[PDB]
Amino acid sequence: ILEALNVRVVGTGDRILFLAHGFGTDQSAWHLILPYFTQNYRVVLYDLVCAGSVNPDYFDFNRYTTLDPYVDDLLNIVDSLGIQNCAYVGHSVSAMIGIIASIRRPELFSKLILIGFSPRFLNDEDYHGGFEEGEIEKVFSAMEANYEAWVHGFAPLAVGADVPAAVREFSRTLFNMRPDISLFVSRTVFNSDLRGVLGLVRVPTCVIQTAKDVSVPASVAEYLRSHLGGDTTVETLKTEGHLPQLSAPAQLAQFLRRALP
Repeated sequence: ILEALNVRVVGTGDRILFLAHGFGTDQSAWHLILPYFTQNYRVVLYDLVCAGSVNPDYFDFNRYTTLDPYVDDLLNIVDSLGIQNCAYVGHSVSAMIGIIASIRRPELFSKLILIGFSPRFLNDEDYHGGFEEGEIEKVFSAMEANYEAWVHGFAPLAVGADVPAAVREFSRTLFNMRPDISLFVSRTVFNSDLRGVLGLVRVPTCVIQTAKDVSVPASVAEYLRSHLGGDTTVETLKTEGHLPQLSAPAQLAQFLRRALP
């Protein structure tokens, strides 16, 4: 599973940093914000199986039916690298994963920093998710429809801010993803939820909040801080974009170090 999801390591030190990209994107996304840390920690970064920059033949439509296996792999990697003390930085998808894992190994996690993280992408009765059965299927709709067309309209939103580069870079990864893959990964996330499970997280987390996320309501940035218990401070980025890792790495960089370790 090592070369499978092309893992890689940079920098040096007693400190072991980790970077897990999320939906669409791939590890390359961290690039624009990696040098800012490589000279202090030992950064690790892989590429989810769904990723486009990864052999699709490793993606099993009978496996990744939910969010569990995706958390297995993550740990499977950690073991093959034999690690006990590190820092996880998960965004969007990989944000949840860190959460799930963060409980299955409250040991292998010192400071859980989450980016554009969310519990349930589907809004419940007394829960505001920002997307309901309609809102989602509408998207799933054109999605299986004209992928080549769907992406053209999504990128601009997630990124949002006027950054033609940090918005174009997202399409790249978004294309390398065999639609089927994306198609699936979507429904799973949206069909996934880990509310209650949150309180269980012991590791002192750290949620990220942007000016306006196209997929994560604002309120939510507070609901998290609500059911965590572990020393979890939810900071905010004075900028725009769903994926700051690229939209404006400048600030994210600096602001990241203010937590980890």
